[PDB]
Amino acid sequence: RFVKKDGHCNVQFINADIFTTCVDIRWRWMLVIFCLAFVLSWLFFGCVFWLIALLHGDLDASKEGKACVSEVNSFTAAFLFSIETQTTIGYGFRCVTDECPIAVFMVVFQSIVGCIIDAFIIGAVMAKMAKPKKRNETLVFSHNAVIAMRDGKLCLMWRVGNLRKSHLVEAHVRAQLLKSRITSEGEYIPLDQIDINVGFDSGIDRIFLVSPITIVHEIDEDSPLYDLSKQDIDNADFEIVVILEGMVEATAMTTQCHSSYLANEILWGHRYEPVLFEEKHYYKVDYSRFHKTYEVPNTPLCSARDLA
Amino acid sequence: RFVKKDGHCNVQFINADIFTTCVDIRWRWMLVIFCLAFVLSWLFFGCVFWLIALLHGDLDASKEGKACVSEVNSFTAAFLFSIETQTTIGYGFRCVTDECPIAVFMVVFQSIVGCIIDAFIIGAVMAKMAKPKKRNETLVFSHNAVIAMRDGKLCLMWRVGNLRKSHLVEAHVRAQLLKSRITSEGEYIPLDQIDINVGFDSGIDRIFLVSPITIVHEIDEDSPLYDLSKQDIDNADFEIVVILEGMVEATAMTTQCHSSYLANEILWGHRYEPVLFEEKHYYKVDYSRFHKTYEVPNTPLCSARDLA
Amino acid sequence: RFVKKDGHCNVQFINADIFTTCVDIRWRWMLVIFCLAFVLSWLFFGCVFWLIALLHGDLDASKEGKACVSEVNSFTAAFLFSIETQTTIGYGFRCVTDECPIAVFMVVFQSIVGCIIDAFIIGAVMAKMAKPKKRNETLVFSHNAVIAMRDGKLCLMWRVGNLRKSHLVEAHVRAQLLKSRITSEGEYIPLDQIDINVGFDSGIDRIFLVSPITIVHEIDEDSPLYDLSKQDIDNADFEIVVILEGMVEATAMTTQCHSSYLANEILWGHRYEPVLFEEKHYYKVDYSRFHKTYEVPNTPLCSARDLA
Amino acid sequence: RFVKKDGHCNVQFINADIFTTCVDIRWRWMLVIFCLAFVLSWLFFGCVFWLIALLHGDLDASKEGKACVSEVNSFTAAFLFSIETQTTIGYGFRCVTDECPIAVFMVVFQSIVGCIIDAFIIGAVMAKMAKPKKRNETLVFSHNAVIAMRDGKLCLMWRVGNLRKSHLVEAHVRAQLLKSRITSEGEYIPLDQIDINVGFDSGIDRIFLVSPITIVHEIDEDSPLYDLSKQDIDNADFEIVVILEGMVEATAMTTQCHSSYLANEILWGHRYEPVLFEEKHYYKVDYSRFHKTYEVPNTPLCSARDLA
Repeated sequence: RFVKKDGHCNVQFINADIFTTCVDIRWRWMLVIFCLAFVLSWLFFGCVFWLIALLHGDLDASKEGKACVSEVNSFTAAFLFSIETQTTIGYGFRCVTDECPIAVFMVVFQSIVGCIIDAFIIGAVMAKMAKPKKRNETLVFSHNAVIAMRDGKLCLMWRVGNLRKSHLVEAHVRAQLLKSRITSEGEYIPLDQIDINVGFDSGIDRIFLVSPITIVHEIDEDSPLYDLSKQDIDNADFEIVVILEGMVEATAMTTQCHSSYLANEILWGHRYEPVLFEEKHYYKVDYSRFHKTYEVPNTPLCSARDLA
Repeated sequence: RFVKKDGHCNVQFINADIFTTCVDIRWRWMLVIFCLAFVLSWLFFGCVFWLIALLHGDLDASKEGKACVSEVNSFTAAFLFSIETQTTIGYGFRCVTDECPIAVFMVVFQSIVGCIIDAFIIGAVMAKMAKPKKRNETLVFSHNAVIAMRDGKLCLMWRVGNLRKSHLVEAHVRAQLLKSRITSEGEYIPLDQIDINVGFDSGIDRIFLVSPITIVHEIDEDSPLYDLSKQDIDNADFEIVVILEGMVEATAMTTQCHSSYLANEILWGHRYEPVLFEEKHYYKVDYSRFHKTYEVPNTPLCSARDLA
Repeated sequence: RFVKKDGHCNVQFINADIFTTCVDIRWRWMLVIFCLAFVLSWLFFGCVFWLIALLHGDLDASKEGKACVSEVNSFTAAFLFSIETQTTIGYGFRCVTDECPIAVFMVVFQSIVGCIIDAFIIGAVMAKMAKPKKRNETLVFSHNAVIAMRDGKLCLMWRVGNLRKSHLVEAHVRAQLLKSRITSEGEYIPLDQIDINVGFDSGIDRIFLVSPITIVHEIDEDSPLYDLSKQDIDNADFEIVVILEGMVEATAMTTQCHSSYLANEILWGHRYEPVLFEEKHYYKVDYSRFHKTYEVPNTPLCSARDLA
Repeated sequence: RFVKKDGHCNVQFINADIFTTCVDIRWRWMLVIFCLAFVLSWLFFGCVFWLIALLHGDLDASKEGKACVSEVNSFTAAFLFSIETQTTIGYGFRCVTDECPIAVFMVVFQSIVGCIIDAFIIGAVMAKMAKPKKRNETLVFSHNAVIAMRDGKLCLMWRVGNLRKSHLVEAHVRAQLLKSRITSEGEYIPLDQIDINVGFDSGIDRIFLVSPITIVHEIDEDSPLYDLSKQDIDNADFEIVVILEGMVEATAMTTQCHSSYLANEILWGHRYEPVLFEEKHYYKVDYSRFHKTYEVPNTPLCSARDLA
């Protein structure tokens, strides 16, 4: 019972390219990889510079006079020379001097490595408006849930506390139930496949409406609430995880929050209203108590729905 | 009766991460936050530079000779040193000198802070073609509205003054009406939920047509215009806010302009035509008077529609 | 009869913010506006620098000694000073010297103008994969069109020469016909509104199929081909512009190429097949002759379709 | 029988703008074009600089004294001068000197070419999250396929090994079959056009469900399996290429992998189960053997399905 590590189907007896999605950012993290790539490139350039300054035409410390390039003080000085050149700072006193064939070749390759390294930086991630870490999920869904008589014939709706700038709302159910069934000669397909959205059936979801607050209508003979309901199904339950689908301009990215809301926590309602008016007009400012809605401390342990 | 502060459902007795959507631009605004972040970073670097120049190996004003770094004149000079270095200007006379261990460490971290700060700039917002502040809403909808006999059986259409480059037009109704109804044992669901698009029913909206100018057909028994219409419903009205949905490649961003057009301002039509031809061909240049269309100073206070 | 300048509805007696869509590129154009904005900003900075160098604390040519800033040679030298500083080049010999209060203020504002101008550059347009100038419209539609008997009951299809990487194909008809009709008391609505896709009705378009090559089925009583067809409707025609809709992940951007294909150029078919095999397998390389398909030099001037 | 070079329709007797899609990257390729454009621009600037230094006001090697610009050592030195200036490095000792009219003009045009060339770099491709080279196609479809009795009335499903982060799954069939049929007076339309998804008909595909594993229901009279099946259709087959459509937020980009799975490789099933449990719960880690599922070494060469 998880989300990342489910879909269990395969064993026998058990029971450079980095890129991919792993190139991202974690707020105060994941820039360390970029900075270390930077410093390794810089040190590579610096060590090449020191070795060649040991073996350059003007040699170390300009033994020939009129140096082909201002030789570095030491190996660390060559590191600093590399960083100076590539970072587009360019003092000149310690940098290249009058052109020299080998010096010309190296400096043009250094210009090349500089421009493509700047390209490496421009390959910075854009974890931005398109790919944020704080999801627009300001919709408080519910808490310990409710059943009630549902107007006798499965009529109610779910709480929604959407504040996504009061706009950008359009959803559907999609979803899928789960239970290990049986099938002839197959692997029994441990899946309901029925996808019945029975319950608070009030018809806003499949209807082309801005904010689907209700769920599509699923008539009886799919739910065990023919006769006797509430506690008989509240006690007997495994997973009634409720997941909505298809809000953000597409059904794919959407949001797949678990929200188990199992029948154990759908006990008898018990959320009358803490509002002092219950119908007119309240805040003009903000929400206060989130979910409390739809009590039913009236239907006892036994509650017939359709058979009566 | 608002748009930003509606959906009133919850009280009990009342009655660093910035990011989010608040990282945006307001034309001649919201760049001040970026510039102040810049200057605070720059001053932090400068004050660190001044303190370390007070405590560097070459100390203040190069008391050791052959300075590890050209020491700044003062604290403000250290501020300018920081800005000089990070902004990739790099004079050199006041900047770093022959490499020094602590100087090497600080300057490499300064290169790091420079490259990631450039990343901070590249994290500039792109409030552009994708996210503009001037919405493509050149469609003049209407003004004080009209009723007429609607060809007896709810047949008319609404004015549209679309000039969105004469293209990029495809819409639908969606929408939803509102009124505080009652329901058994529930919160009465103060919502119509019917979503009847009754009125100028002429059938272009739901039909797969480029520019839906009309509205879908809603036959009688949903509108109080069985017998007696026009003024009886014009006087008795609360909110007939007309909102279209789903134009810009999706039903979600769309446009949700109010356009109340309540039955009080649907008085008797009174827009014959100011055109001199009324049927042939007019401008080749631009619109002039927007909305004036569809008079009806003929149907009196009493106007039967279907019952007759 | 146009595309940019149609929708003629309004006259009476006639008969800084730039942004918008006008911020774009035209291949070898529209970068001139960016470069001129650049140079005007640069000249503004340079002229301010020259005037202040005339009125600075160290005055022109450092009349005070130990100049607050290396004064420019002249007004053009101040222009070059500005360009040097902002473009993040930073020599130093001609640039700022030991810090000075007014010099400190000006140089920090210059750092500000530099960073926000770099922001102006980063506000470069991205006329790229998302917004290209070369549309993926490699589909050769047709030429002088064909009618034939259409299997008696409007059965044929249109040519398609799609080579959009052999993928990314999913379309529909949508569309709309046009003719000046009449209507009671209205403006007669000079529009067909019928949107009948009569003709090569073979049923792939509305069916959820990858590449809709045919058109949806429109039975007779909508086309004048009850009895007598081909030339009687070929001669009498105004505009039969054929436009497909909804290919590129949405019905809105799509493609609205005219492709008039009027009944005058639907004369008798006359495209048998220039293929040497006509059924098996041809190129493995590329297309050759585009459109030639579906002759019918057999149906004479008179051609009954349904009445017979 | 291909994908890139199909759609054979046209011969007669056969039988600067680069941009387009060809501006992309191939991992360790396609940056060479960018670097060569860079170096050609740099060499153009350098050769112009050398020629003008030969013909400048201060002439070669500053024959006038107080040079308008520090003249380069040679033609290669002019190349390096160009690269130095444009790459925003800016030493100064070899670079421009006190302003000179012609020198002013050239250096301002050089600033222009520098800023627009930086624009050329910023026109770097973004072959990234939106346009990756490694497709999210971790779904193992199947191998040598199976038929079985299909519960008598075409009831089974296809294997899916999706691991696309266990989410982002929503598909449909679309597709199209192919066979050279005949038609009256037309080109015979070598295409089935039926698009019958007959086979493992179990109804999840067209149903609005998260992961469509099955295919839509196509009853008999469309498949030759009235009486006698399995081997009679397994031996007689040309192309039964199975392609799914519409997963990645749209039906257009989707995935069009061939997966021929022709009836020759649908021989008798022969994949019982290598699982040791076959129904409960296996890995919590990863897949092992991919496809092996749905044996049927029981139906002989002759196998009636519906007629019996």
